Amino acid sequence: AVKKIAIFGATGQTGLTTLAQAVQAGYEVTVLVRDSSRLPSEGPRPAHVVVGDVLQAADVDKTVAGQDAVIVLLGTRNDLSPTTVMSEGARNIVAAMKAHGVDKVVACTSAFLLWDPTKVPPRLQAVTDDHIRMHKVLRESGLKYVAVMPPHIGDQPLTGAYTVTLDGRGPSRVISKHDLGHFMLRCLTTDEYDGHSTYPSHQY
Ligand SMILES: NC(=O)c1ccc[n+]([C@@H]2O[C@H](COP(=O)([O-])OP(=O)(O)OC[C@H]3O[C@@H](n4cnc5c(N)ncnc54)[C@H](OP(=O)(O)O)[C@@H]3O)[C@@H](O)[C@H]2O)c1
Ligand SMILES: CCC1=C(C)C(=O)N/C1=C\C1=NC(=C\c2[nH]c(/C=C3\NC(=O)C(C)=C3CC)c(CCC(=O)O)c2C)/C(C)=C1CCC(=O)O
Repeated sequence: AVKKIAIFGATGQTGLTTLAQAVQAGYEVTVLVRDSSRLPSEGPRPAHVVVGDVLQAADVDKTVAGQDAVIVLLGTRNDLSPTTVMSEGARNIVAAMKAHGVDKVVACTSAFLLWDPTKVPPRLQAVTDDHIRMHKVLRESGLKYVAVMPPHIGDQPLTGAYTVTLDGRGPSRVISKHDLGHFMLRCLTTDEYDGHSTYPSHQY
């Protein structure tokens, strides 16, 4: 079973609660963060903190070494500019996984990669193009990859009661950040989504 995990993007909206949940659930968690002041003091704390950048291969390598699995919650916060941060980060993550024998990655992109790809709002198209490059990197890696493709990420409570479909259709177009993190952790204990795209959603 998975015991040790690396989380990328642990200081973001979904990352923070995924990290807290993972520690509370018993995982030994390593995070890569550019700025450690973005980690909280209260609540559950990661076992290991690497300060650095997902665009630096050595930093990623140090974070992936010795892990059982990797969670990817990289994003651009409010920046909608053309970008390759997520896909280049994923390239480094894949190389570090292969260098260290790690074979399980659960990574978040977005439901736009399931929905009609001509239905993306213009201001999200640049970020979505890099999600598509990241998804390609991970699908072509030869590793066990769960693609998590959520709809709008909300702040509703943790429920653990959301629905997961494989095609982008579901009870709603929202998932709470807490439920999304819960689902990323669920993917560590089953192979049933390996090689699949998944759509978590719930009516809150
Ligand atoms: N918002 C929505 O409704 C929605 C819906 C579906 C999919 N998504 C996608 O879901 C994913 C998760 O979104 P989120 O809102 O939880 O993310 P977020 O709040 O944007 O957080 C992005 C995370 O990535 C880290 N990061 C960015 N650049 C990095 C770099 N060069 N090196 C290391 N770490 C870096 C950020 O670190 P810092 O703390 O250092 O900035 C932060 O931890 C994103 O890809 C987003 O596009 C969002
Ligand atoms: C109608 C409800 C709604 C809303 C008021 C939003 O802000 N997004 C949204 C719905 C969705 N956003 C999605 C993806 C998304 N949002 C986002 C963030 C921003 N939206 C913005 O306007 C700005 C500015 C953002 C950046 C700060 C992304 C890039 C993340 C990033 O780079 O920002 C991505 C990818 C997605 C699959 C949705 C369907 C779910 C549904 O309910 O249909």
